[PDB]
Amino acid sequence: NDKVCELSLVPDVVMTYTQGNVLNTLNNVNVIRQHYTQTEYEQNLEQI
Amino acid sequence: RSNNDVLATSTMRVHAIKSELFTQLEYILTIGANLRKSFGTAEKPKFPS
Repeated sequence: NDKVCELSLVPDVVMTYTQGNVLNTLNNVNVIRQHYTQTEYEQNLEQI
Repeated sequence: RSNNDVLATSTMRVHAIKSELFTQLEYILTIGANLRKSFGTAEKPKFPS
């Protein structure tokens, strides 16, 4: 109405929960694309 | 070992080389004359089969 509007929401789960070092401690994950540290890059260099 | 059940791969390279080298030779002289008997001489020439 003239005086009160409604907001539909969906939570940014990414933003909310992932800050800092969290992601880098998960283990036994099947990764699918990522960027590599110099070291891990040299290792995958042939593949790329 | 034979099926197509395996993960895509793209990264073969020459990993290692072994070599059997021929490192000493031997020679076979093959002419059509019996060297092991008498030749004659420049004008008395013997031609041994």
